Amino acid sequence: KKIFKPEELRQALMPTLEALYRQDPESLPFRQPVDPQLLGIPDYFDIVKSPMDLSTIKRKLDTGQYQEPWQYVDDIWLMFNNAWLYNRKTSRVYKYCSKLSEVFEQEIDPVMQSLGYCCGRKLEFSPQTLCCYGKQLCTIPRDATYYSYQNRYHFCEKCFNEIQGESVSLGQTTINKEQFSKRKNDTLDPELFVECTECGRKMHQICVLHHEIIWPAGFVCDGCLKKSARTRKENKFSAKRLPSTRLGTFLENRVNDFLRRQNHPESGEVTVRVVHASDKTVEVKPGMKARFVDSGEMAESFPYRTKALFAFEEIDGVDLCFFGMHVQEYGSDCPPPNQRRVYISYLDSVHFFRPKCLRTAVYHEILIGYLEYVKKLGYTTGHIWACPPSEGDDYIFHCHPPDQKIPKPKRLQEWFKKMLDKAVSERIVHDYKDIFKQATEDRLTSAKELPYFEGDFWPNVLEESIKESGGSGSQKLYATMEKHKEVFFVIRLIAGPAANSLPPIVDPDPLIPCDLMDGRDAFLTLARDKHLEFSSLRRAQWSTMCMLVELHTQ
Ligand SMILES: CCC(=O)SCCNC(=O)CCNC(=O)[C@H](O)C(C)(C)COP(=O)(O)OP(=O)(O)OC[C@H]1O[C@@H](n2cnc3c(N)ncnc32)[C@H](O)[C@@H]1OP(=O)(O)O
Ligand SMILES: [Zn+2]
Ligand SMILES: [Zn+2]
Ligand SMILES: [Zn+2]
Ligand SMILES: [Zn+2]
Repeated sequence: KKIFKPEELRQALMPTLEALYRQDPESLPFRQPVDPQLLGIPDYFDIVKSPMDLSTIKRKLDTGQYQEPWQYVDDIWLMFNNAWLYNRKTSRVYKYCSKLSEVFEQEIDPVMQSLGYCCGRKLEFSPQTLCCYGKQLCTIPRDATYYSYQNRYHFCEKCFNEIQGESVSLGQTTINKEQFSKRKNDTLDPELFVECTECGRKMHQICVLHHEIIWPAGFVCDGCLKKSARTRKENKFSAKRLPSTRLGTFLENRVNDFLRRQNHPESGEVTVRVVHASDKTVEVKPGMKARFVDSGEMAESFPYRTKALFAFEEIDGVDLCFFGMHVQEYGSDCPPPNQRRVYISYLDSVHFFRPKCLRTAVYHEILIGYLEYVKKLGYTTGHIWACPPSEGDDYIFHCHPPDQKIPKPKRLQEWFKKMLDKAVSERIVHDYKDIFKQATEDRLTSAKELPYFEGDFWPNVLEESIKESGGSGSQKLYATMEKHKEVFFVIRLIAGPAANSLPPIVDPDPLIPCDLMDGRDAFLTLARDKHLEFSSLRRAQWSTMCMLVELHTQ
């Protein structure tokens, strides 16, 4: 429908093209079509297969060859990427090109918006991290060269040439090095567009938050809606409409009561939902099993319930998932040493909560509420491993904002201490100790007496210890505990004689089958496979919207 008259486009866009022209000397290399031979560069057309330059663009613009403005934008970016492709990162033309692109970014955005568009930005997704089958946690860097096979087996340029000979082994089968692709990790997927069904304008799907399941009749831009005074049909796939639980309700009431007491300007309501609950078992690993299970001194496995929960806030009218946590709950039927214990598997956040100055407070309220809740059920003890994610890894949310800092261990330890200190002052937590002091207090003598949690530090270090010492589970146990003690919190919810005569633990909430949220892996995998990043407010809002559709539909 919306037809851009060629003069309309010329008038609107030509100022953006002049802005590039007016850059001396940066513009000069780009003002005329590259003559490879004159410019003393023969292989140019071996690399650059779709040449483009300012003059060619000016001409297409003057002569009405563009039907819509994104075609102009695409050519501009083709010109830039041609130059970034052919020239070295350190070269003259490269840096000139970079300067032009910055001028362009700033020029083009408000013009595109004048023309009825979401924005005028060129948007691409973050590059995925490439691992290496050659070693355990080797990784391949952005833009550096690497070797791959079937887009499945990749090797860093170092660890690839390490292997003696010309044959690699995958799995087991043998592949000649000549069968690998040599390539640079410089591939970035563009954001997708959706077309207004009325005016025909292409908008970024993430800018307008159009999801085909939620609005199956099709996308209609805000411009077209307002002209006829319409509004979008309600999004029924919201956080609030996910099923309630006793736990979710308890947590969200605690949070919102806290926010109401603070009475900070521009506060929003928080929604907390438990989205997974299932029964699982942790099995004792082979070292510890040989040492204590086979002689009947320790159970071969421990049953627990895992739960996943998330908190959401409305930001700019749209749901935003900002906090996530998975827990392991070992009930009263579980064998010692795990009986009546909870452990936090992992928690994660995306720093867009409003107001900022209450963000940490709100995270604390969620954790204190959770401790209070399980205490009420008759869990006696909480367990926290203060362990920051490894570099550029995510616990729950794929692709954090690059300006969201990740705490080192001392800051994270202090953060948990501040939370627990508030919990103590509220008489929820009786007291808490590091693992070394707690063991001392419990007069612990053997490794079989340490709580054994899925994924936790201690089951792994005990394997290592037994093997290193050639058979002892407990020789350097106190020394290992002392050494790592600042990192391991033991939290006493129910103290002393009362902890010995408790009734059975009965959870009033039902099981909640959701494979997507059975541990952290599935949602990370989904997010990676569907470009659901939490790296900006707009992408997190999109990703939350997609997450909520998945939770509602599956
Ligand atoms: C088994 C694993 C576990 O369950 S424990 C591991 C928990 N999970 C993680 O560490 C995942 C990554 N972290 C997060 O999502 C958040 O850091 C969590 C833990 C939720 C807490 O966030 P928040 O309440 O904002 O505290 P915070 O310390 O992150 O930030 C508050 C202020 O400190 C700053 N900060 C953070 N890191 C650094 C740093 N490395 N160097 C310098 N400053 C840092 C932040 O920028 C922030 O500053 P400000 O308050 O905005 O002024
Ligand atoms: Zn846009
Ligand atoms: Zn490697
Ligand atoms: Zn429209
Ligand atoms: Zn404030």
